[PDB]
Amino acid sequence: IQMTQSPVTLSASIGDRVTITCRASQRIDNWVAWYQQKPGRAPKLLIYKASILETGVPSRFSGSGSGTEFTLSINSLQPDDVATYYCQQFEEFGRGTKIDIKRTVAAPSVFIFPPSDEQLKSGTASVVCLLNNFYPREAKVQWKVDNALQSGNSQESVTEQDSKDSTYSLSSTLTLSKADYEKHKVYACEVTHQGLSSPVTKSFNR
Amino acid sequence: QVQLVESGTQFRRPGASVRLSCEASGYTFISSFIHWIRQGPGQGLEWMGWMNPRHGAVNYPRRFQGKVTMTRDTSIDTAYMELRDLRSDDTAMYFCVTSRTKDYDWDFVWGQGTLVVVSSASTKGPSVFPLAPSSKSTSGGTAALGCLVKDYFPEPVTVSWNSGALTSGVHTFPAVLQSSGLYSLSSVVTVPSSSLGTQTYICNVNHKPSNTKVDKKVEP
Repeated sequence: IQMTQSPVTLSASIGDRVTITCRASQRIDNWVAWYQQKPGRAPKLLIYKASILETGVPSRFSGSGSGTEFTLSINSLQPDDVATYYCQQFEEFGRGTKIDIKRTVAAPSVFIFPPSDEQLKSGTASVVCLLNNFYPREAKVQWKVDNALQSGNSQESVTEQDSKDSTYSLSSTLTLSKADYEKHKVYACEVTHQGLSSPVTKSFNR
Repeated sequence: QVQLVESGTQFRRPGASVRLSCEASGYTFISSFIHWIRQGPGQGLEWMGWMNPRHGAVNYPRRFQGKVTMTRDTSIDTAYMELRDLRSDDTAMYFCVTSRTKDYDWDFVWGQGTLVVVSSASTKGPSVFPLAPSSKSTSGGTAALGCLVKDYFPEPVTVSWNSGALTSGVHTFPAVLQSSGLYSLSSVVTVPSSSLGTQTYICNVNHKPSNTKVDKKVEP
Protein backbone atom coordinates (compact mmCIF):
# COMPACT_ATOMS: atom_id res chain seq x y z
CA ILE A 1 0.00 0.00 0.00
CA GLN A 2 1.08 3.61 -0.53
CA MET A 3 0.34 6.72 1.53
CA THR A 4 0.27 10.15 -0.10
CA GLN A 5 0.11 13.27 2.07
CA SER A 6 -1.19 16.75 1.46
CA PRO A 7 -0.24 19.45 1.62
CA VAL A 8 3.54 19.05 1.21
CA THR A 9 3.82 22.34 3.10
CA LEU A 10 1.15 24.00 5.22
CA SER A 11 1.15 27.70 5.95
CA ALA A 12 -1.23 28.83 8.68
CA SER A 13 -1.73 31.54 11.34
CA ILE A 14 -1.78 30.75 15.06
CA GLY A 15 -5.24 29.90 16.38
CA ASP A 16 -6.45 28.71 12.97
CA ARG A 17 -7.98 25.35 12.19
CA VAL A 18 -5.58 23.09 10.30
CA THR A 19 -6.38 20.00 8.23
CA ILE A 20 -3.87 17.47 6.84
CA THR A 21 -4.89 14.85 4.27
CA CYS A 22 -3.49 11.31 3.85
CA ARG A 23 -4.75 9.02 1.06
CA ALA A 24 -4.43 5.23 0.79
CA SER A 25 -4.23 3.53 -2.62
CA GLN A 26 -5.30 -0.02 -1.59
CA ARG A 27 -8.70 1.31 -0.38
CA ILE A 28 -9.24 -0.93 2.69
CA ASP A 29 -7.80 0.83 5.75
CA ASN A 30 -9.33 0.99 9.26
CA TRP A 31 -6.08 1.62 11.17
CA VAL A 32 -3.96 4.75 10.70
CA ALA A 33 -1.33 6.47 12.80
CA TRP A 34 -0.24 10.11 12.87
CA TYR A 35 3.07 11.50 14.11
CA GLN A 36 4.58 14.87 14.97
CA GLN A 37 8.31 15.45 14.46
CA LYS A 38 10.20 18.62 15.40
CA PRO A 39 13.69 19.55 14.09
CA GLY A 40 16.42 17.46 15.71
CA ARG A 41 14.15 15.06 17.61
CA ALA A 42 12.43 11.67 17.36
CA PRO A 43 8.82 11.33 16.15
CA LYS A 44 5.99 11.40 18.71
CA LEU A 45 2.78 9.38 18.37
CA LEU A 46 -0.31 11.61 18.17
CA ILE A 47 -3.11 9.51 16.74
CA TYR A 48 -3.66 5.80 16.13
CA LYS A 49 -6.60 3.83 14.71
CA ALA A 50 -7.37 7.00 12.70
CA SER A 51 -9.37 8.79 15.44
CA ILE A 52 -7.70 7.91 18.78
CA LEU A 53 -5.53 10.31 20.80
CA GLU A 54 -2.30 9.19 22.50
CA THR A 55 -2.17 9.83 26.25
CA GLY A 56 -0.89 13.29 27.11
CA VAL A 57 -1.88 14.77 23.75
CA PRO A 58 -3.93 18.02 23.77
CA SER A 59 -7.64 17.92 22.89
CA ARG A 60 -7.09 20.22 19.88
CA PHE A 61 -5.72 17.22 17.91
CA SER A 62 -8.25 14.97 16.19
CA GLY A 63 -8.13 12.42 13.38
CA SER A 64 -10.83 11.04 11.10
CA GLY A 65 -11.72 9.11 7.97
CA SER A 66 -12.73 5.74 6.58
CA GLY A 67 -11.54 3.72 3.58
CA THR A 68 -9.15 5.65 1.32
CA GLU A 69 -9.04 9.10 2.94
CA PHE A 70 -7.85 10.11 6.43
CA THR A 71 -7.25 13.49 8.05
CA LEU A 72 -5.28 15.01 10.94
CA SER A 73 -6.77 18.22 12.33
CA ILE A 74 -5.68 20.88 14.82
CA ASN A 75 -8.62 22.91 16.17
CA SER A 76 -6.64 26.01 17.12
CA LEU A 77 -2.96 26.06 16.23
CA GLN A 78 -0.58 26.49 19.15
CA PRO A 79 2.97 27.75 18.50
CA ASP A 80 4.18 24.44 19.94
CA ASP A 81 2.41 22.61 17.10
CA VAL A 82 4.79 23.95 14.45
CA ALA A 83 6.50 20.86 13.06
CA THR A 84 6.54 18.05 10.48
CA TYR A 85 3.61 15.60 10.54
CA TYR A 86 3.60 11.99 9.29
CA CYS A 87 0.76 9.51 8.77
CA GLN A 88 1.22 5.74 8.68
CA GLN A 89 -0.28 2.50 7.41
CA PHE A 90 1.68 -0.61 8.39
CA GLU A 91 5.26 -0.30 7.09
CA GLU A 92 4.36 2.74 4.97
CA PHE A 93 4.55 6.44 5.82
CA GLY A 94 3.23 9.51 4.01
CA ARG A 95 5.81 11.98 2.71
CA GLY A 96 5.18 14.34 5.61
CA THR A 97 3.49 17.71 6.05
CA LYS A 98 5.45 20.67 7.43
CA ILE A 99 3.23 23.11 9.32
CA ASP A 100 4.78 26.53 8.82
CA ILE A 101 3.68 29.82 10.50
CA LYS A 102 2.39 32.23 7.86
CA ARG A 103 3.56 35.79 7.26
CA THR A 104 2.58 38.11 4.40
CA VAL A 105 4.53 37.25 1.22
CA ALA A 106 8.03 38.76 1.06
CA ALA A 107 10.36 38.68 -1.96
CA PRO A 108 13.99 37.56 -1.49
CA SER A 109 16.83 40.04 -1.41
CA VAL A 110 19.30 38.38 -3.77
CA PHE A 111 23.07 38.65 -3.32
CA ILE A 112 25.94 36.98 -5.15
CA PHE A 113 29.53 36.33 -4.06
CA PRO A 114 32.53 35.64 -6.34
CA PRO A 115 35.18 33.13 -5.25
CA SER A 116 37.79 34.57 -2.90
CA ASP A 117 41.31 35.02 -4.24
CA GLU A 118 42.37 32.81 -1.35
CA GLN A 119 40.13 29.92 -2.40
CA LEU A 120 41.48 30.01 -5.96
CA LYS A 121 44.86 29.17 -4.41
CA SER A 122 43.33 25.86 -3.25
CA GLY A 123 42.46 24.90 -6.83
CA THR A 124 38.68 25.07 -6.45
CA ALA A 125 36.36 28.06 -6.98
CA SER A 126 33.09 28.53 -5.12
CA VAL A 127 30.33 30.87 -6.24
CA VAL A 128 27.72 31.75 -3.63
CA CYS A 129 24.21 33.09 -4.02
CA LEU A 130 22.27 34.39 -1.04
CA LEU A 131 18.46 34.51 -0.90
CA ASN A 132 17.66 36.75 2.04
CA ASN A 133 14.60 36.99 4.28
CA PHE A 134 11.81 35.61 2.12
CA TYR A 135 8.45 33.91 2.50
CA PRO A 136 7.06 31.40 1.65
CA ARG A 137 9.85 28.79 1.80
CA GLU A 138 9.42 27.53 -1.78
CA ALA A 139 12.18 29.04 -3.90
CA LYS A 140 13.93 28.02 -7.12
CA VAL A 141 17.61 28.78 -7.76
CA GLN A 142 19.22 28.22 -11.18
CA TRP A 143 22.93 28.71 -11.92
CA LYS A 144 24.06 30.05 -15.28
CA VAL A 145 27.66 30.33 -16.52
CA ASP A 146 27.99 32.25 -19.78
CA ASN A 147 24.22 31.70 -20.00
CA ALA A 148 24.77 27.94 -19.88
CA LEU A 149 22.51 26.07 -17.45
CA GLN A 150 24.31 24.35 -14.58
CA SER A 151 23.07 21.18 -12.90
CA GLY A 152 24.37 18.88 -10.17
CA ASN A 153 27.30 21.13 -9.31
CA SER A 154 25.36 23.22 -6.86
CA GLN A 155 24.21 22.54 -3.33
CA GLU A 156 21.84 24.60 -1.25
CA SER A 157 20.84 24.95 2.38
CA VAL A 158 17.94 26.65 4.13
CA THR A 159 17.54 28.15 7.59
CA GLU A 160 14.67 27.35 9.94
CA GLN A 161 11.79 29.83 9.98
CA ASP A 162 13.00 32.93 11.80
CA SER A 163 11.31 33.23 15.17
CA LYS A 164 11.04 37.03 14.94
CA ASP A 165 9.84 37.83 11.43
CA SER A 166 9.05 34.32 10.12
CA THR A 167 11.09 34.59 6.93
CA TYR A 168 13.52 32.05 5.47
CA SER A 169 16.97 32.49 3.97
CA LEU A 170 18.70 30.30 1.42
CA SER A 171 22.31 29.77 0.46
CA SER A 172 23.24 28.20 -2.85
CA THR A 173 26.80 27.23 -3.57
CA LEU A 174 28.02 26.70 -7.10
CA THR A 175 31.22 24.73 -7.14
CA LEU A 176 33.69 24.89 -9.97
CA SER A 177 37.36 24.21 -10.55
CA LYS A 178 39.84 27.06 -10.79
CA ALA A 179 40.51 26.23 -14.44
CA ASP A 180 36.84 25.88 -15.34
CA TYR A 181 36.16 29.07 -13.34
CA GLU A 182 38.72 30.95 -15.44
CA LYS A 183 37.51 29.56 -18.80
CA HIS A 184 34.31 31.57 -18.45
CA LYS A 185 33.28 35.19 -17.85
CA VAL A 186 29.72 35.77 -16.65
CA TYR A 187 28.36 34.15 -13.50
CA ALA A 188 24.66 34.37 -12.61
CA CYS A 189 22.08 32.80 -10.31
CA GLU A 190 18.44 33.13 -11.25
CA VAL A 191 15.89 33.30 -8.45
CA THR A 192 12.23 32.35 -8.82
CA HIS A 193 9.86 32.93 -5.88
CA GLN A 194 6.16 33.75 -5.93
CA GLY A 195 6.90 37.07 -4.22
CA LEU A 196 8.81 38.09 -7.36
CA SER A 197 6.75 38.95 -10.45
CA SER A 198 9.47 37.59 -12.76
CA PRO A 199 12.78 35.83 -12.01
CA VAL A 200 15.53 38.08 -10.58
CA THR A 201 19.07 37.52 -11.88
CA LYS A 202 22.17 38.54 -9.93
CA SER A 203 25.45 38.32 -11.80
CA PHE A 204 29.05 39.46 -11.99
CA ASN A 205 31.83 39.64 -14.58
CA ARG A 206 35.06 37.83 -13.68
CA GLN B 1 7.43 4.92 30.94
CA VAL B 2 8.30 3.08 27.71
CA GLN B 3 11.82 4.01 26.63
CA LEU B 4 14.13 3.01 23.81
CA VAL B 5 17.73 4.23 24.18
CA GLU B 6 20.09 3.82 21.23
CA SER B 7 23.85 4.05 20.88
CA GLY B 8 25.72 7.23 20.04
CA THR B 9 26.44 8.59 16.59
CA GLN B 10 28.82 6.42 14.58
CA PHE B 11 31.37 7.28 11.91
CA ARG B 12 32.25 4.70 9.28
CA ARG B 13 34.29 4.50 6.10
CA PRO B 14 32.55 3.21 2.94
CA GLY B 15 32.58 -0.60 2.79
CA ALA B 16 32.62 -0.91 6.59
CA SER B 17 29.73 -2.03 8.77
CA VAL B 18 27.86 -0.51 11.70
CA ARG B 19 26.15 -2.17 14.67
CA LEU B 20 23.35 -0.33 16.43
CA SER B 21 21.83 -1.21 19.78
CA CYS B 22 18.49 -0.44 21.35
CA GLU B 23 18.00 -0.63 25.10
CA ALA B 24 14.41 -1.23 26.13
CA SER B 25 12.91 -0.35 29.48
CA GLY B 26 9.46 0.21 30.95
CA TYR B 27 7.76 -2.82 29.38
CA THR B 28 7.94 -6.58 28.77
CA PHE B 29 10.61 -6.83 26.07
CA ILE B 30 9.28 -10.10 24.62
CA SER B 31 5.71 -8.77 24.25
CA SER B 32 6.10 -6.61 21.12
CA PHE B 33 8.10 -6.44 17.89
CA ILE B 34 11.15 -4.25 17.42
CA HIS B 35 11.32 -2.28 14.20
CA TRP B 36 14.09 -0.16 12.74
CA ILE B 37 13.45 3.03 10.76
CA ARG B 38 15.79 5.38 8.93
CA GLN B 39 15.55 9.03 7.94
CA GLY B 40 17.64 10.47 5.11
CA PRO B 41 18.83 14.03 5.64
CA GLY B 42 15.97 16.41 4.85
CA GLN B 43 13.82 13.36 4.00
CA GLY B 44 10.96 11.04 4.97
CA LEU B 45 10.75 7.92 7.13
CA GLU B 46 11.70 4.49 5.73
CA TRP B 47 10.88 1.16 7.40
CA MET B 48 13.82 -1.29 7.59
CA GLY B 49 12.27 -4.38 9.17
CA TRP B 50 10.83 -5.91 12.32
CA MET B 51 12.14 -8.48 14.74
CA ASN B 52 10.42 -10.77 17.22
CA PRO B 53 12.22 -10.56 20.58
CA ARG B 54 10.83 -13.92 21.70
CA HIS B 55 12.60 -16.12 19.12
CA GLY B 56 14.46 -13.75 16.80
CA ALA B 57 11.94 -14.14 13.97
CA VAL B 58 12.60 -11.59 11.25
CA ASN B 59 10.86 -9.71 8.43
CA TYR B 60 12.70 -7.39 6.04
CA PRO B 61 11.54 -5.26 3.13
CA ARG B 62 12.80 -6.22 -0.30
CA ARG B 63 15.33 -3.37 -0.48
CA PHE B 64 17.29 -4.13 2.71
CA GLN B 65 17.51 -7.94 2.58
CA GLY B 66 21.12 -9.09 2.65
CA LYS B 67 22.35 -5.72 3.89
CA VAL B 68 20.61 -5.68 7.28
CA THR B 69 20.66 -8.09 10.24
CA MET B 70 18.47 -7.91 13.35
CA THR B 71 19.39 -9.70 16.61
CA ARG B 72 18.63 -9.43 20.27
CA ASP B 73 19.84 -10.12 23.78
CA THR B 74 16.88 -11.26 25.87
CA SER B 75 18.86 -11.37 29.11
CA ILE B 76 19.62 -7.63 28.98
CA ASP B 77 16.52 -6.56 26.99
CA THR B 78 18.69 -5.03 24.26
CA ALA B 79 18.03 -5.13 20.49
CA TYR B 80 20.57 -4.99 17.66
CA MET B 81 20.47 -3.98 14.01
CA GLU B 82 23.66 -4.34 11.99
CA LEU B 83 24.13 -2.68 8.62
CA ARG B 84 26.86 -3.76 6.19
CA ASP B 85 28.55 -2.59 2.99
CA LEU B 86 27.80 1.00 3.97
CA ARG B 87 27.42 3.58 1.21
CA SER B 88 27.37 7.38 1.33
CA ASP B 89 23.58 7.23 1.06
CA ASP B 90 23.44 5.15 4.23
CA THR B 91 24.14 8.37 6.06
CA ALA B 92 20.89 8.85 7.96
CA MET B 93 19.16 8.81 11.33
CA TYR B 94 18.29 5.29 12.46
CA PHE B 95 15.49 4.61 14.98
CA CYS B 96 14.73 1.42 16.89
CA VAL B 97 11.03 1.15 17.45
CA THR B 98 8.37 -0.87 19.34
CA SER B 99 4.58 -0.82 19.46
CA ARG B 100 2.76 0.19 22.63
CA THR B 101 -0.66 -1.04 21.44
CA LYS B 102 -1.66 -4.59 22.26
CA ASP B 103 -2.47 -6.88 19.31
CA TYR B 104 -0.94 -4.35 16.89
CA ASP B 105 2.70 -3.85 15.93
CA TRP B 106 2.49 -0.53 14.02
CA ASP B 107 1.94 2.30 16.57
CA PHE B 108 5.41 3.46 17.48
CA VAL B 109 7.30 4.75 20.48
CA TRP B 110 10.60 6.10 19.17
CA GLY B 111 14.21 5.93 20.34
CA GLN B 112 16.19 9.19 20.35
CA GLY B 113 17.63 8.20 16.96
CA THR B 114 21.14 7.22 15.92
CA LEU B 115 22.91 9.25 13.28
CA VAL B 116 25.22 7.11 11.20
CA VAL B 117 27.65 9.03 9.04
CA VAL B 118 29.35 7.17 6.23
CA SER B 119 32.44 9.08 5.18
CA SER B 120 36.03 8.26 4.29
CA ALA B 121 37.06 11.47 5.99
CA SER B 122 39.12 11.82 9.15
CA THR B 123 38.81 14.77 11.51
CA LYS B 124 39.94 17.93 9.72
CA GLY B 125 39.83 21.65 10.43
CA PRO B 126 37.89 23.96 8.10
CA SER B 127 39.22 26.37 5.51
CA VAL B 128 37.66 29.80 6.02
CA PHE B 129 37.08 32.06 3.01
CA PRO B 130 35.61 35.59 2.99
CA LEU B 131 32.41 36.36 1.06
CA ALA B 132 33.35 39.93 0.25
CA PRO B 133 30.77 42.71 0.07
CA SER B 134 30.69 44.39 -3.34
CA SER B 135 28.50 46.23 -5.84
CA LYS B 136 27.00 42.80 -6.56
CA SER B 137 26.05 42.26 -2.92
CA THR B 138 24.36 45.62 -2.24
CA SER B 139 20.64 46.41 -2.42
CA GLY B 140 19.06 49.63 -1.21
CA GLY B 141 21.55 50.79 1.38
CA THR B 142 22.04 47.22 2.52
CA ALA B 143 25.07 45.04 1.84
CA ALA B 144 25.62 41.36 2.49
CA LEU B 145 28.85 39.73 3.59
CA GLY B 146 29.88 36.42 5.07
CA CYS B 147 32.11 33.41 5.49
CA LEU B 148 32.57 30.14 3.65
CA VAL B 149 33.48 27.38 6.08
CA LYS B 150 34.55 24.64 3.69
CA ASP B 151 35.88 21.07 3.96
CA TYR B 152 35.75 20.23 7.68
CA PHE B 153 34.87 16.98 9.44
CA PRO B 154 32.94 16.11 11.53
CA GLU B 155 30.14 18.40 12.71
CA PRO B 156 29.81 20.90 14.28
CA VAL B 157 31.37 24.32 13.78
CA THR B 158 30.28 27.48 15.58
CA VAL B 159 30.22 30.84 13.85
CA SER B 160 29.93 34.26 15.47
CA TRP B 161 30.51 37.77 14.18
CA ASN B 162 32.83 40.32 15.83
CA SER B 163 33.05 38.11 18.93
CA GLY B 164 29.27 38.26 19.38
CA ALA B 165 28.75 42.00 18.98
CA LEU B 166 26.89 41.46 15.69
CA THR B 167 23.84 39.20 15.80
CA SER B 168 21.03 40.97 13.92
CA GLY B 169 20.81 39.99 10.26
CA VAL B 170 23.16 37.06 10.77
CA HIS B 171 22.34 33.75 9.08
CA THR B 172 24.29 30.57 9.72
CA PHE B 173 23.14 27.87 7.32
CA PRO B 174 22.91 24.12 8.03
CA ALA B 175 26.04 22.24 7.00
CA VAL B 176 25.96 20.32 3.75
CA LEU B 177 27.83 17.03 3.47
CA GLN B 178 29.79 17.02 0.21
CA SER B 179 30.81 14.03 -1.94
CA SER B 180 34.35 14.36 -0.55
CA GLY B 181 33.08 13.27 2.86
CA LEU B 182 33.74 16.72 4.27
CA TYR B 183 31.14 19.24 5.43
CA SER B 184 30.72 22.79 4.17
CA LEU B 185 28.60 25.74 5.28
CA SER B 186 28.32 29.48 4.97
CA SER B 187 27.38 32.19 7.43
CA VAL B 188 26.12 35.56 6.25
CA VAL B 189 25.08 38.91 7.67
CA THR B 190 23.36 41.93 6.14
CA VAL B 191 24.58 45.40 7.09
CA PRO B 192 24.04 49.02 6.11
CA SER B 193 26.23 49.68 3.07
CA SER B 194 27.07 53.03 4.70
CA SER B 195 28.96 51.14 7.42
CA LEU B 196 31.28 49.32 4.99
CA GLY B 197 33.69 52.24 5.19
CA THR B 198 34.10 52.40 8.97
CA GLN B 199 32.89 49.25 10.75
CA THR B 200 35.15 46.20 10.55
CA TYR B 201 33.56 42.78 10.19
CA ILE B 202 35.26 39.70 11.59
CA CYS B 203 33.89 36.16 11.49
CA ASN B 204 34.91 33.80 14.24
CA VAL B 205 34.91 30.14 13.26
CA ASN B 206 35.49 27.52 15.93
CA HIS B 207 35.80 23.82 15.12
CA LYS B 208 36.37 22.00 18.43
CA PRO B 209 36.87 18.49 16.99
CA SER B 210 40.22 19.64 15.52
CA ASN B 211 40.74 22.51 17.98
CA THR B 212 40.70 24.84 14.98
CA LYS B 213 39.86 28.52 15.44
CA VAL B 214 39.99 31.14 12.71
CA ASP B 215 39.20 34.85 12.70
CA LYS B 216 38.68 36.11 9.17
CA LYS B 217 38.30 39.78 8.34
CA VAL B 218 35.85 40.36 5.50
CA GLU B 219 36.75 43.46 3.51
CA PRO B 220 35.02 44.92 0.41
